[PDB]
Amino acid sequence: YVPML
Amino acid sequence: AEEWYFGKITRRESERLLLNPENPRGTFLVRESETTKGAYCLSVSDFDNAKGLNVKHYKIRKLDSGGFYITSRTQFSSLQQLVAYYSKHADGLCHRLTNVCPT
Repeated sequence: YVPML
Repeated sequence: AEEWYFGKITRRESERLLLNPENPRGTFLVRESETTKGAYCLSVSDFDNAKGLNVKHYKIRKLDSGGFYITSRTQFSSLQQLVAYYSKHADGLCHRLTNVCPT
């Protein structure tokens, strides 16, 4: 997973 | 819009499906998250002129207040509204959503 806030 | 909802498939299998060379960049599917129970995942094929074909995975979280979101500031009232939205604007994603992954 792309760490998105 | 259901065709893009693949339910319970593993990360491994989504990557096998999406990394088909014949899929245009931005081919996607939505599946349940393997590792975060209750979350979904938006899996998208992408191209880097270095990595080449690769797949990005975006965890879709559900607010307790009900909504869905990938980034905190843009929430959706359903997965189908979220798919319609990112099919029009990439808005933080590697690429806009284009084809639904075959099968």
